[PDB]
Amino acid sequence: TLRAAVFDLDGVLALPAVFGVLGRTEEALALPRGLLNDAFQKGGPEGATTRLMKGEITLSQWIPLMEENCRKCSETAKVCLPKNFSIKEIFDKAISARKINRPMLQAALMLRKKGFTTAILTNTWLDDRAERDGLAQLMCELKMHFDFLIESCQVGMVKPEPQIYKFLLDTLKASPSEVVFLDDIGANLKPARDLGMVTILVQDTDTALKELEKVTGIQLLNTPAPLPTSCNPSDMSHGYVTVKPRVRLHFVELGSGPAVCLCHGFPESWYSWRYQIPALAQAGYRVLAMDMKGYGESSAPPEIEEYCMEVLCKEMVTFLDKLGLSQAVFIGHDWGGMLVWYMALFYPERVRAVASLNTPFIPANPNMSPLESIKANPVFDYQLYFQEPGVAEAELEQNLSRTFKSLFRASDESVLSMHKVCEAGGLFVNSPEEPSLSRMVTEEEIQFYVQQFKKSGFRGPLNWYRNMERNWKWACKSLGRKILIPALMVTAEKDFVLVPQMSQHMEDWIPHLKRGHIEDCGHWTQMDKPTEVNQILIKWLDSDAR
Amino acid sequence: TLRAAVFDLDGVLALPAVFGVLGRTEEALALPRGLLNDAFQKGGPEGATTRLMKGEITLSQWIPLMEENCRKCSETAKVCLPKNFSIKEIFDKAISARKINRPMLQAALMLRKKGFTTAILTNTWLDDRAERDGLAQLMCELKMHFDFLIESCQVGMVKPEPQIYKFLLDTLKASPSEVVFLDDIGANLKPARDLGMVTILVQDTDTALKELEKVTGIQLLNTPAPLPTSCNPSDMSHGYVTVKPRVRLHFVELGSGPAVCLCHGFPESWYSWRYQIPALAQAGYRVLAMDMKGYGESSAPPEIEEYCMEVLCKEMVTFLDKLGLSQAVFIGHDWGGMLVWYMALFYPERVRAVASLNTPFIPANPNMSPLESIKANPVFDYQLYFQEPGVAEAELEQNLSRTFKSLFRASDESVLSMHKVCEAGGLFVNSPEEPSLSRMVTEEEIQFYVQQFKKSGFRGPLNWYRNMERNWKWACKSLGRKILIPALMVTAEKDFVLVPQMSQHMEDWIPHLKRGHIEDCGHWTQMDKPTEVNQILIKWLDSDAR
Ligand SMILES: CC(C)(C)OC(=O)N[C@H]1CNc2ccccc2C1
Ligand SMILES: CC(C)(C)OC(=O)N[C@H]1CNc2ccccc2C1
Ligand SMILES: [Mg+2]
Ligand SMILES: [Mg+2]
Repeated sequence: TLRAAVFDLDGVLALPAVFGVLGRTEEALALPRGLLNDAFQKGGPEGATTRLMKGEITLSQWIPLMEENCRKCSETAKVCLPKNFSIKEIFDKAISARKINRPMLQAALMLRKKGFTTAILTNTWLDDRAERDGLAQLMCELKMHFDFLIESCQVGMVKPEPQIYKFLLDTLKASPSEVVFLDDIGANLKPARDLGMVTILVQDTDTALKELEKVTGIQLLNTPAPLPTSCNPSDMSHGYVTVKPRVRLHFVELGSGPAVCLCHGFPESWYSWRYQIPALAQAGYRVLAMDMKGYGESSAPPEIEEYCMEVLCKEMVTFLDKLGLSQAVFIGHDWGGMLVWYMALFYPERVRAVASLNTPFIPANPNMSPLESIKANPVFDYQLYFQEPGVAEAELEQNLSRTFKSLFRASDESVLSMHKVCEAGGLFVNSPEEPSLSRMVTEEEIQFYVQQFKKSGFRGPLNWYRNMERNWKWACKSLGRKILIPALMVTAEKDFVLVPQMSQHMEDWIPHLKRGHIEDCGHWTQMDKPTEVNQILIKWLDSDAR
Repeated sequence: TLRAAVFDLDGVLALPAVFGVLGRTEEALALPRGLLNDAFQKGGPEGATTRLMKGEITLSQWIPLMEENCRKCSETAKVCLPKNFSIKEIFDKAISARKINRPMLQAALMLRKKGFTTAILTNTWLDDRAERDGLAQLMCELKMHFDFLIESCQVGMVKPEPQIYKFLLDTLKASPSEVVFLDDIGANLKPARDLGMVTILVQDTDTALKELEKVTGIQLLNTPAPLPTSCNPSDMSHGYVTVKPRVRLHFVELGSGPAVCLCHGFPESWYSWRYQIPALAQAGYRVLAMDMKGYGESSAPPEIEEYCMEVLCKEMVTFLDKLGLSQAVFIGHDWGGMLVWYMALFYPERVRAVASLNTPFIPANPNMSPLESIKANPVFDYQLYFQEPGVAEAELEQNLSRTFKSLFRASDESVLSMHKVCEAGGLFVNSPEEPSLSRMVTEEEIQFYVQQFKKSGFRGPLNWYRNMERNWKWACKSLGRKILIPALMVTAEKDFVLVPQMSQHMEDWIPHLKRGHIEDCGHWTQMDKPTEVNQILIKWLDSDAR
């Protein structure tokens, strides 16, 4: 029956409410109880506050008017206002004190996820204070999670006026009895209740959620901890830069602040960073998530040398050049992890900080050809399988669905052993035609990859593996150097290819290296343990890159 | 005969040279003359400095080694190093003290513009100091103006080693006698001279330019003041954001720092901001230069209401939302100028600062229908001509070349009077089939516009003019408000449509408004007086938006 949930901001999605700082100030300053609410509501329907809420005047025009009301209120109750009494002060303070009420937002998210149309309906103001950016930020973080945001000041109406509820109903394309409406102010429920909406008086969040959980029959409180926000591809800003004639790079871009460049592994996509993208934007960064050369919407020229580390690096430099960026933070996974270490090593003036998931920094052995180094280790046998142009392309392109559903699996879910892949004749010889979905990925998300690899297949991506000798010679040039810019290394307990112990000597080349470690996490780090990854990168960026 | 010019960075394109801070420090600290050069060059071909220049070690690894050399040099000349002697200090200081030598860069630019292949060839280091960003910035600003940058540390060779000159020759695809090579160090000329290159010992810049001007027979010194850097479209990062199902917005993006959103007028393009784009990036900003709805690579849906101010504004808000930006600086010209004022007025939490070229902020007259307001003023008669869908589309699309060559003209160049356009039957009735090129635009630049308007023509752009009544009703909602966020207004002496006196009352609605004024500048402000515009915006951004 119920199909939509409507939330207020002040006192429901963000706490503490500002009306509440009207109370605390009163106590704080031993003013007459209510004096500040009295001043705030003066003249009711025709007073300053209503005009403000209706968009007739801006916050900064309003401040002086509330001063006047406070001056008149204090005169009628025969009390003096304290030397230095500042409405601007009180409100600046109140406004930044208010935060997203995490449980409420999560309840809204849940309900959205089980089918509800959700909305913010709020009495608010046109904010033009010097410190307005605060609220702009909050409102951005909130609005993305809702189907609608309806603001008193944008529509010229306010609660409890019966018409805003009609506008509400109209925007929802629902009928009053399919709506739950939550508010902290009883007056604003009355018109919702009159049309026959379920209404929740929100005092403590938890009890409001109990009523909400009861009346929608969905579990909301005590639910498991949810995944970080994902990206909807077609809601992203997509960016494109030609770095030389036959080669353009695609990326997705979110947030402002220090530029942070995310480099995915083999055989993946910008989409591999879907869980990090909003978190780091949210954390105060300009995330640039790449399609690395050879993938998705980036160019994929056929030649093998187009993919040696050197060419790949100069190309990332040029990407900075044309975007007008003097440095970026480089963060990489797997193959992208190898690339960023090498970026630190040949272009440190352009790297603000460097960080890798799974991929250790290992130097070239000037004594031992890299092909040989690779045969010494059974788990790397698949890298040999990848040498012959055509062979791996054929097997991996033959069924895309199957490929990604076979590769993208948690530690406890595997279907392909990396064991003697050459001998077996393939990566999937001993694995299913129709593998089950990994707990880590939806059907939809598999298709996204599928559709990306339909543009260029696997020739480009596989090439990255086919300059073993060329990268070795180049790598040797850096053997005298050390990495001395900020550097994070994140090991995954259960990557059985890029194992933690492989990273163990890294401190010799990177004396000041920082570490994070993720337990119970296989190879596909970002999607396997998205929460822990975000926690580790944001902490390190805030401390080493800012 | 001469076809290429090669420049060094230290002491030729950037001054003061760092080797020179080795001298000044000596004097400054009353050390033995040369002691610091001695330490710097210790061991020659096999000493620390050569290894550094060759890319064998990074700057931070080198610092301690030069300390050692300085300690050993001071011991052999039997003198003590001053308590607190710091090579890191000296170099941090020296490195940020060095600036682009504007006249040299201009000479290089000129020579490039008359056909030369130009290059930076320099002995430099892999810089990994905490303050490396300085040099990264300098190198970005310089490298864009050259065909090549060849760095000792990237190629493993150094001047005066004869092979770097062979690599040079090879990269130029020129022969030694078509090359002028300028350096401040005589030793590094000797191998250039040996192969038979013209060489210039650069002591004072001016005399070096005289030799350079003499030997290439091009004027370099005393030349007129050049235009700001333009954009090459295909060297830009192009960005694309879907703001709702049938509507995506294109933009071009350059630089980092506060986001600054440029909004072009009618009938123009992001390309209209080609002179501002590098300057503001250079000035420390993230320039986002739009194709406004209806233009170039942005969507151009046919319906008229798709272009009322309201829809246009909510759409720019959404553009911020999806790019993850809480505010941007809004800067507008002409129609884009109208839009930004309205953005300040309905969404000030999202506008960090507002600024318009030519377009005053004028309120709606609640007493007088806007059509009527428009007939009261003869110069606005063309806005009436634009009302009838089809009429203006036909005339403007009939010959694109002709259109833009007729519209884009300096104050002293005009061909169309705006006078009684309706009566005449068109905008071009009394103007040429083949107009001459305006001094403001190259043939190439006209074509760029031409090709842009081939995607959608003029239906979209013209619509902006076709919601007079709708924008009026909406505008009236803001009549109680004032603009109190930072605000710049820039009048063009010789815009005979958007005349300076039209802006004269703006202080009533915008008490703290700031002004700039450009003399001898017609309607096409950005391209007519690009230098003065950049000077005015950068000064105001630095002071009001940062
Ligand atoms: C290049 C380095 C040595 C850094 O790691 C990798 O080979 N990565 C992964 C890529 N996913 C994947 C997929 C199939 C088989 C093996 C792998 C190993
Ligand atoms: C919309 C406002 C009132 C702000 O200004 C304009 O009509 N701009 C210009 C556009 N260029 C142009 C081109 C042809 C004719 C008239 C004009 C006037
Ligand atoms: Mg409330
Ligand atoms: Mg020199």
